[PDB]
Amino acid sequence: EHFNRYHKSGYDAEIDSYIDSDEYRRVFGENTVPYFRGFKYQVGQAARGFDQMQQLFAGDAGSDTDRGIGAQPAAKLTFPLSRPLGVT
Amino acid sequence: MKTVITEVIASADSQGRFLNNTELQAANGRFQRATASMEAARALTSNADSLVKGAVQEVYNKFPYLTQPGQMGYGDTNQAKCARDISHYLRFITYSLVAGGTGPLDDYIVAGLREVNRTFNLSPSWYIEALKHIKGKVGSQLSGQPLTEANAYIDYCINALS
Amino acid sequence: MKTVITEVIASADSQGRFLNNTELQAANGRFQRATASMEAARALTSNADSLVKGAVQEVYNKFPYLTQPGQMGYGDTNQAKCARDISHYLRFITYSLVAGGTGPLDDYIVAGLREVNRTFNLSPSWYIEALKHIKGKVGSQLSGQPLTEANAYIDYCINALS
Amino acid sequence: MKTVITEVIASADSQGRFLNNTELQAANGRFQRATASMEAARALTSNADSLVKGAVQEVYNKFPYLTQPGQMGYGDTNQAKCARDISHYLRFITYSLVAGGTGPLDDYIVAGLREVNRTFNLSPSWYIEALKHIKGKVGSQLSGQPLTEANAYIDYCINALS
Amino acid sequence: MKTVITEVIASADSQGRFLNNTELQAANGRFQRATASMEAARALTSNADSLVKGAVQEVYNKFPYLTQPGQMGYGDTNQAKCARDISHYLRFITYSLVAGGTGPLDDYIVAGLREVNRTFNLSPSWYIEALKHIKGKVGSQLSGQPLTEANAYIDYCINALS
Amino acid sequence: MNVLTTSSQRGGKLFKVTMTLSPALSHHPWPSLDTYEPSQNSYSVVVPLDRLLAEMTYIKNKGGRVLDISPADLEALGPPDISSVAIPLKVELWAKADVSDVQAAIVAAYKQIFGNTYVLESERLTSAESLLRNGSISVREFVRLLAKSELYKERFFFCTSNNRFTELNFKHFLGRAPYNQSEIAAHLDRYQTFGYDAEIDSYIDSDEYIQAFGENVVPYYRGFKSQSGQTVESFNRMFKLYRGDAGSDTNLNLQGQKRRVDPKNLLRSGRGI
Amino acid sequence: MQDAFTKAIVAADLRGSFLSEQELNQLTNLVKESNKRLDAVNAITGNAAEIISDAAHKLFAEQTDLIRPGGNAYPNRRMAACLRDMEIILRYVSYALLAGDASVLEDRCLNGLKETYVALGTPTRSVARAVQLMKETAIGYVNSPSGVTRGDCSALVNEAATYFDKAAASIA
Amino acid sequence: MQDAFTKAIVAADLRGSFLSEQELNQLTNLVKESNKRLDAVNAITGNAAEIISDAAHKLFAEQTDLIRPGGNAYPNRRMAACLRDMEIILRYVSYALLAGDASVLEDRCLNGLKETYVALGTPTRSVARAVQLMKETAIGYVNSPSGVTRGDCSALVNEAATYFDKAAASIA
Amino acid sequence: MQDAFTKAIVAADLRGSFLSEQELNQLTNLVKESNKRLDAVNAITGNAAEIISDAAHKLFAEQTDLIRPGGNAYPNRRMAACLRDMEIILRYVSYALLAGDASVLEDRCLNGLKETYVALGTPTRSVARAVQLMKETAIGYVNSPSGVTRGDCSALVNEAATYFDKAAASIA
Ligand SMILES: *[C@H](C)[C@H]1/C(=C/c2[nH]c(/C=C3N=C(/C=C4\NC(=O)C(CC)=C4C)C(C)=C\3CCC(=O)O)c(CCC(=O)O)c2C)NC(=O)[C@@H]1C
Ligand SMILES: *[C@H](C)[C@H]1/C(=C/c2[nH]c(/C=C3N=C(/C=C4\NC(=O)C(CC)=C4C)C(C)=C\3CCC(=O)O)c(CCC(=O)O)c2C)NC(=O)[C@@H]1C
Ligand SMILES: *[C@H](C)[C@H]1/C(=C/c2[nH]c(/C=C3N=C(/C=C4\NC(=O)C(CC)=C4C)C(C)=C\3CCC(=O)O)c(CCC(=O)O)c2C)NC(=O)[C@@H]1C
Ligand SMILES: *[C@H](C)[C@H]1/C(=C/c2[nH]c(/C=C3N=C(/C=C4\NC(=O)C(CC)=C4C)C(C)=C\3CCC(=O)O)c(CCC(=O)O)c2C)NC(=O)[C@@H]1C
Ligand SMILES: *[C@H](C)[C@H]1/C(=C/c2[nH]c(/C=C3N=C(/C=C4\NC(=O)C(CC)=C4C)C(C)=C\3CCC(=O)O)c(CCC(=O)O)c2C)NC(=O)[C@@H]1C
Ligand SMILES: *[C@H](C)[C@H]1/C(=C/c2[nH]c(/C=C3N=C(/C=C4\NC(=O)C(CC)=C4C)C(C)=C\3CCC(=O)O)c(CCC(=O)O)c2C)NC(=O)[C@@H]1C
Ligand SMILES: *[C@H](C)[C@H]1/C(=C/c2[nH]c(/C=C3N=C(/C=C4\NC(=O)C(CC)=C4C)C(C)=C\3CCC(=O)O)c(CCC(=O)O)c2C)NC(=O)[C@@H]1C
Ligand SMILES: *[C@H](C)[C@H]1/C(=C/c2[nH]c(/C=C3N=C(/C=C4\NC(=O)C(CC)=C4C)C(C)=C\3CCC(=O)O)c(CCC(=O)O)c2C)NC(=O)[C@@H]1C
Ligand SMILES: *[C@H](C)[C@H]1/C(=C/c2[nH]c(/C=C3N=C(/C=C4\NC(=O)C(CC)=C4C)C(C)=C\3CCC(=O)O)c(CCC(=O)O)c2C)NC(=O)[C@@H]1C
Ligand SMILES: *[C@H](C)[C@H]1/C(=C/c2[nH]c(/C=C3N=C(/C=C4\NC(=O)C(CC)=C4C)C(C)=C\3CCC(=O)O)c(CCC(=O)O)c2C)NC(=O)[C@@H]1C
Ligand SMILES: *[C@H](C)[C@H]1/C(=C/c2[nH]c(/C=C3N=C(/C=C4\NC(=O)C(CC)=C4C)C(C)=C\3CCC(=O)O)c(CCC(=O)O)c2C)NC(=O)[C@@H]1C
Ligand SMILES: *[C@H](C)[C@H]1/C(=C/c2[nH]c(/C=C3N=C(/C=C4\NC(=O)C(CC)=C4C)C(C)=C\3CCC(=O)O)c(CCC(=O)O)c2C)NC(=O)[C@@H]1C
Repeated sequence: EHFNRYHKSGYDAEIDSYIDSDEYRRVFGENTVPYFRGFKYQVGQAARGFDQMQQLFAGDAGSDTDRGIGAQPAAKLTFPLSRPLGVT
Repeated sequence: MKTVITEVIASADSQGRFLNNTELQAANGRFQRATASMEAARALTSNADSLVKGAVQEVYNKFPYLTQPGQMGYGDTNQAKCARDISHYLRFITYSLVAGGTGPLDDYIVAGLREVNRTFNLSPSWYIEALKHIKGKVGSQLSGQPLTEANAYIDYCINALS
Repeated sequence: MKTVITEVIASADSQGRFLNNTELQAANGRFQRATASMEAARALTSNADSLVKGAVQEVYNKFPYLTQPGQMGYGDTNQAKCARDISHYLRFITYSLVAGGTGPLDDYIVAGLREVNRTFNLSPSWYIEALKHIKGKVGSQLSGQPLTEANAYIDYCINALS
Repeated sequence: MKTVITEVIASADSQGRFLNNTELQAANGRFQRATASMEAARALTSNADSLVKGAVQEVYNKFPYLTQPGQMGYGDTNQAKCARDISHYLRFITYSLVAGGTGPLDDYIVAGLREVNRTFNLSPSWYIEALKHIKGKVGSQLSGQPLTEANAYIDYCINALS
Repeated sequence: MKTVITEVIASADSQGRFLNNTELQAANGRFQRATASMEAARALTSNADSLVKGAVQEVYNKFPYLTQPGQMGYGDTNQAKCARDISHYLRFITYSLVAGGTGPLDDYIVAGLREVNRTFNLSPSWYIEALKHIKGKVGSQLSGQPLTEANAYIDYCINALS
Repeated sequence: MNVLTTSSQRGGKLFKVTMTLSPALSHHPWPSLDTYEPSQNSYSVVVPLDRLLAEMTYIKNKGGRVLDISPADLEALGPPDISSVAIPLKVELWAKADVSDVQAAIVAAYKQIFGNTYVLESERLTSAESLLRNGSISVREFVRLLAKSELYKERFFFCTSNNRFTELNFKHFLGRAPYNQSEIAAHLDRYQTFGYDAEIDSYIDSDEYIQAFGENVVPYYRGFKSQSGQTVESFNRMFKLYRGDAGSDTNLNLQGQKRRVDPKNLLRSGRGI
Repeated sequence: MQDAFTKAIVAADLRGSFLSEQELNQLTNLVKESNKRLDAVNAITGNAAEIISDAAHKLFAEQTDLIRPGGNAYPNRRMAACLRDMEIILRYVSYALLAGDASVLEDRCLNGLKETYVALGTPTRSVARAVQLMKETAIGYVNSPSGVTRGDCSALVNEAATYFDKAAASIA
Repeated sequence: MQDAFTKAIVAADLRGSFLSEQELNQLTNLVKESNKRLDAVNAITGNAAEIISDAAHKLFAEQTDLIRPGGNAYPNRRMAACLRDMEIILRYVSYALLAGDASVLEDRCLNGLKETYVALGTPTRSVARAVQLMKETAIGYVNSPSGVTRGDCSALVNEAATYFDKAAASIA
Repeated sequence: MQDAFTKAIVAADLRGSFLSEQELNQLTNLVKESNKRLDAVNAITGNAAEIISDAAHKLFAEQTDLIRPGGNAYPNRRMAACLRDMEIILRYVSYALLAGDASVLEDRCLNGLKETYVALGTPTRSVARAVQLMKETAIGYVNSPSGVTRGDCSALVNEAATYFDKAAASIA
């Protein structure tokens, strides 16, 4: 959904779509700085919340930096996000 | 895919609440209607072919120049495609009748319609005629609610195309 | 206020699209059901009072100590309130039957239920009995779908209370 | 409106920084180019009319059926419009040459192009021919960089239309 | 790293569009300027050393007390560092001339400048003199646009330091 | 509120939007029922033209409702200049006024009495003008005639509310703006029993009229300078009632006749009734 | 939000009472019309695109200047908006029609609309005009459909009108 | 998302074909059961609170340690979570039951649940147990209601079971 | 980001040295070609739409199945994506061509691309194919323009190729 939005309307509309999203507004409408809502159960969540948030969030020392080698790392949530359910 | 049933689930799910009476009422609606819907689909499915021939044909009458050499309507490959395409539209329509929602239509046909059509220079107009011609024929084999249903879906596409 | 009709509008509205067949099917459901719903409401509305008396009463049988001095059930004011309250529950239920959705219940009764009850030390339990006793009586005056509907809504509250 | 000059200002403005050498280099690029650009505009502006006639005409040759009764190309009003429209395209192009950016084109022509065209059933194809025919004529009156510039902008539209 | 070329790419990329005439104009600017820029760099690179000696020296004249014992200017280690540092400034400047943007300067020198300087109690003032003295010398070996370019970058640092 | 930039970095006309906030739209990160900050009951945002449609739909889809939209350029404009009204000027119609002097008064009267609003050749009153300049009518009396005239009624009194007409009246007949909810209430009651003529009569008859420009002085703007028994807020209300030079009281404009002074603002200065 | 049913409820609530039998009979009959009501809506939605397309053509034939340089519907960008808006209004109207109540239309759609138009310099008059043009076309379909059981829809038709008109008025 | 109908469609689509007459007859009959299906759902939703309450009691009577200091259901905060979770799972199950398809349940609810539980250190086995306890209670209601026309619900009952079990398995 | 110049800088920096005279002469030469370089880019951008259109047609003539039900370019939705992607890749390639460096292409576009395609089930082979088809068409224009001063563009042409190929390889 977001990748299409970007291709039609560019980086500015892409960004605007998160901040103007109903979800952003309901948890932190205005006047509240965004915080980590992950790692605790959020209505609508869908499983995979908790698991994927642990991949995106390293420790408190970790950060999302590119300075090590110029490129940002690759997505690291592509394989998750597309896993079958394990044979029950 | 958007059907009645999926939607109410979705809505229930978002709010984080159990399916209460509100939603079931809605579901009930879908099921009652189905009988008519299903009937319509059986009718289209059977006459498919004949509808398709008629449509393709029509288009050419409506836009003679298409059949001239150097045009799109010209040379069998294109005609074959033209047929194929309309078949599809029909196919999906039936699907939607049965699924009881536009869902099937939306995801196969509608989403991306414009751009595809732009990049290959398919003129919406054409399709439309096809549909209209169809609608007219269907307006004989069907009647009452079955008919009404058939129309709804057929139109839905007209509007999406235009 | 959440009714079938309002919801489909809402959903349609969010996506930014016209009401298509999908939603109307749902609406139709609401309207077909109404006949039963309406019937149920006429029945409750008529016997209201008698249902209320019976309920209030019941509660006291179930929890004798309430009527002892220094308790909540004791002294007319409280009894009056107790009556009033149950009337309300009933009133709303009827509303919901007619509106064809939980909406009325949610907004009047349910939202803020807990805190009110906490601050005034109303025990959910009580209400519940009231309702149950009611449900049992209603289970005579009504039958078939009308009945089913009545229950649904009555329960909906039980669950909210508990 | 997007021109070279406006952009560098914008970029400088966002960062909150003075215009440093980086940006001026860019500016220098524009204004150096201008001499050629300006020349091109003088050429188009002068031959405007003749270009327009020729184009409109062309379109009809390319799509004979348009001129038949019951079509879009038919009856003077439509022809007038057809002329008007192409004039516009041209007008803007000149503007863009002089402004030294696509800006003028983007805001007048391109933004909303699709939907307008859809709702009034203007076929992109037509416009395109117009443009192409133009491009061909321009390919005589101009030469070297002046020419190159003219093309760039003309094309820019072709791509937007298609 | 911010150069003319990278920026236009970036801007193009943000909007999500192909490089159109707008950006190329800008690029062209960078390339035509380069000839002058490149010349300037050859000149600085060659006289580097001499410029450096002269500068370091100057600083001491300007701030005699630095060379007294117990101060920072005192004892060879410090002098060595002082030399090294200025070399760097120069080095980067050349880079920036060639890269055709402040980029190289920003990332090596400027970002973090303040805090470094604060924590080690390097007085911006010093550096500045160094630069100024340099600027003055460069104002002989160069002339016309080559000169102009050299200045721009030299200054850019002065402003960042101050 | 003040808006600091007219346009976004990308070209785009900003528009100030004012809404009534709702708990859903913004809520404290607190336990218990969500509450919007009381101070922001009326929230204001400046949005570029592009995001305006989305912004407004979202507001309305929650329980928000839009109080008003206004272009940022009109907003973030200087409060009107008081230069001409700080010292009104004042016109005296001497006895044995020569032809020109009478003309000047007439013009001035039409200006103040009607607002900037233009009076056409056909609208203008020969009869009333006739009387002035062969004696017989006071400037004061002419002023009464103008407020009696249909011209006046059609613009001020027949389009807007009586609430609006009162303050409209105050300003024209007295430079002052209205002070206090009581004045508005008194006039309304006068109008219901006595009717339109008596109400008009009560401003010219009032001693405040007499004390300043009592007779044979064209009314001027007393408000914008300090007056006896005037609430401080009245001065602020004068800035709302009087917008610039070349700003008028016009039935003509879209939704022409509205209230410059909010009812609440009047209540602040004084309550009791 | 609100609609016909909910509304009646709310009224009843403030009185503090169960619904009057009389009042039920309003709703009872309202239900009976449902089927008609639905078809009405269906007709609009089915023809939507067209309704607009049509109205527009007529709007621009009348007010040529809107489409001339300096006008409000020029250039493309603006034109697009103008079309979009028309549609929206329509969309809402339909919603109302189903609900059996103006509210939804007033609250989501009409509220603030005038002021917007004003601030932009969009000529409210013309907007209103468009809305009417739409109205007539729409009724056209509502009233002349295919495959529907023959009967009287007037009641619905008029209510439709009203909605359109509320729109026209509040914009204008 | 997906459900019984949509699913059959999709299959048909990949073959590239109109629906088989045979296949229609699946759906035709599926419709016929609707009413039963609905009541089933209604029964769960109506009794929700209770179902859980009950299951919990039994869960804690069996695995005393969960509620002992240092256990996974102690202290209050943890207990609360455990209850919340039960509910969620239930909620989903119901959803599935209506859809006539596991999918919804599998995707939003089950997928990655195990891993979460693992990371937390919550004992998967116990969770599974709870789910079953729920199952039995739930069926209890589905299968023994009042004022419903008496008939055979088995078919539905079993499908219900399966859903619960998919849950149990994938968590475990 | 990076480009030819910046790159050389960075290298020089780690050595800790002023730029070698030899190295300058790379850049000096690079400048001289600018004009050619530019026109090349201009040619791509000018023909963009077409380049793609063309390549696509050929892609689908070859791999008929992609457009058959069950294939990856079916249905419309998917087709659209496939077109979109092609374009993007092209866009980047062009960017690189101007920069005189692969980087931009590698970092924004190629990095992770394979894996994405994999996860979706998109057949990497076909993607690669498309990229080549594009390549050839593109060169076509770069190399045969109109109104341009005649001379030798080979050097640029080859570099263009390489970019396309890096793409093909990393996707494949
Ligand atoms: C029929 C009215 C005209 C016509 C049609 C025609 N279509 C194509 C090519 C395509 N048609 C479609 C349409 C669809 N493909 C889908 O996947 C779906 C959704 C299920 C639809 C509706 C597509 C995608 C294509 C492009 C790719 C392909 O080859 O299928 C052509 C060929 C045009 C071309 O190759 O550029 C033609 C001619 N032919 C006629 O005679 C009518 C004028
Ligand atoms: C009846 C089962 C028992 C009982 C009840 C009782 N209630 C109150 C006080 C209140 N009851 C309510 C309930 C409602 N008020 C509402 O607005 C609604 C929604 C429509 C409900 C359900 C409320 C809010 C109050 C609080 C104050 C009030 O005046 O209503 C009392 C009085 C307790 C007190 O602390 O004042 C009592 C006793 N009475 C009995 O005899 C039963 C045990
Ligand atoms: C010429 C190839 C064909 C043709 C064109 C034609 N155009 C219209 C109507 C419109 N044309 C435009 C286009 C523009 N208006 C703008 O503001 C701009 C940007 C500056 C453009 C490019 C518009 C907006 C319209 C819509 C209504 C209007 O006239 O403004 C028509 C009329 C179609 C109709 O029924 O509305 C026609 C026919 N005329 C021909 O004969 C050629 C086939
Ligand atoms: C010269 C005018 C004066 C002087 C300088 C001096 N500098 C340091 C220490 C540092 N100077 C720098 C400068 C840079 N290092 C970098 O990496 C960069 C960016 C490429 C710059 C500009 C830094 C970072 C240091 C700190 C680390 C180090 O040991 O080099 C000193 C020593 C300070 C100390 O506390 O030991 C001095 C004295 N010396 C003179 O004679 C002038 C007064
Ligand atoms: C109770 C003694 C009286 C009463 C209170 C009451 N308040 C509301 C609604 C709101 N009250 C507030 C108050 C605050 N919000 C804040 O943030 C603060 C502290 C910072 C206060 C004090 C607000 C903002 C609202 C409106 C929005 C919201 O719900 O937060 C109501 C309900 C009004 C409604 O219709 O929603 C009531 C009843 N009113 C009474 O009846 C008592 C006399
Ligand atoms: C003519 C170039 C354009 C035009 C003008 C126009 N103006 C009005 C109405 C008024 N305009 C003013 C103007 C002024 N008031 C002042 O005091 C001054 C400076 C001292 C000016 C210039 C005022 C006061 C009015 C309002 C009072 C009134 O209208 O009687 C209109 C009439 C509006 C109406 O709808 O009746 C018009 C037409 N409008 C055009 O068409 C031209 C572009
Ligand atoms: C078309 C008949 C007329 C017309 C319309 C027009 N509208 C705009 C711009 C906007 N119109 C709206 C509309 C709405 N705001 C809302 O809240 C709602 C209801 C929910 C609607 C329908 C808005 C928000 C805008 C501003 C933002 C936007 O981009 O749409 C324009 C363009 C104005 C401009 O200067 O860009 C136009 C042209 N104007 C006409 O000419 C027709 C008479
Ligand atoms: C009114 C504008 C026109 C008209 C309407 C009309 N409709 C019916 C009857 C029905 N219409 C429907 C349609 C639907 N019911 C649904 O559930 C849905 C959504 C899926 C629709 C679209 C149905 C089912 C009926 C009942 C069966 C039938 O079609 O007869 C009537 C008959 C009277 C009645 O109220 O049933 C009428 C009059 N007919 C006209 O003459 C108008 C032009
Ligand atoms: C109760 C039967 C058993 C139990 C449960 C339990 N769960 C947690 C904590 C969490 N539970 C979840 C689960 C979900 N996330 C989802 O997305 C879904 C549905 C898709 C579920 C069901 C999550 C995310 C958490 C962690 C964050 C949170 O607390 O919301 C606990 C608490 C453990 C902790 O240390 O946080 C417990 C106890 N454990 C038992 O002992 C029972 C056997
Ligand atoms: C199965 C677990 C139980 C059971 C079910 C059962 N139900 C019916 C019939 C109906 N059930 C309903 C219920 C609804 N229809 C709706 O539209 C809604 C949503 C608002 C509900 C809740 C209806 C209306 C019917 C038709 C009339 C009726 O109630 O009979 C049957 C009858 C046979 C059939 O196939 O439908 C049965 C068997 N009976 C059992 O054995 C369990 C108690
Ligand atoms: C066309 C030649 C082939 C094709 C393409 C195809 N792609 C997708 C989906 C996506 N592809 C991408 C592409 C990119 N991600 C990036 O970040 C970049 C560089 C910036 C690219 C080029 C992405 C993001 C997606 C996923 C999002 C989405 O689903 O749209 C699809 C759709 C897959 C699906 O199953 O829906 C397709 C079809 N597939 C073919 O058949 C061609 C061989
Ligand atoms: C190479 C792929 C093909 C080719 C190109 C070519 N171009 C030139 C010379 C120039 N081309 C340009 C073009 C631009 N310069 C700019 O600044 C811009 C963007 C604003 C463009 C588009 C210019 C200005 C020149 C110089 C002037 C001139 O036209 O001669 C040459 C000549 C070589 C050279 O300039 O050193 C060539 C070869 N021609 C071919 O033979 C290839 C097919």
